[PDB]
Amino acid sequence: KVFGRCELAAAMKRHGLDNYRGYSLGNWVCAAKFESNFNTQATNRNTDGSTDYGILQINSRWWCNDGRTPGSRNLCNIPCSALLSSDITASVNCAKKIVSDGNGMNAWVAWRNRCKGTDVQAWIRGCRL
Repeated sequence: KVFGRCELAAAMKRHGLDNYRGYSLGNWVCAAKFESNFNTQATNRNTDGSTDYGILQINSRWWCNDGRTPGSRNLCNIPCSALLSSDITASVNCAKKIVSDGNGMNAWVAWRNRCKGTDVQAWIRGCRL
């Protein structure tokens, strides 16, 4: 599913992300924009052979099981394919663990390079929330 901007903001909000660990909703929307272009089915292979899955491009090295990432963990206790669903529940729950792990949203390299220090509120501008 390719989400609309405001549609993802609303779904993120409903699943408890707005100010989760101090990150306003615009942070999450911006991160999803540059990670996946709001497309739940986005996948990208990393140099180490791990793969990133879903709207927030959650990685198989640490966070989900794809059966093909030697020596990885599955800290969200989910198949990586659950991160591709039109239902973003699994992505959201897993992101909450990720963002709690000490580095905050800096865990998302694209958030750090494209969202951090920017006017992220612009991403929810005009949305009915």
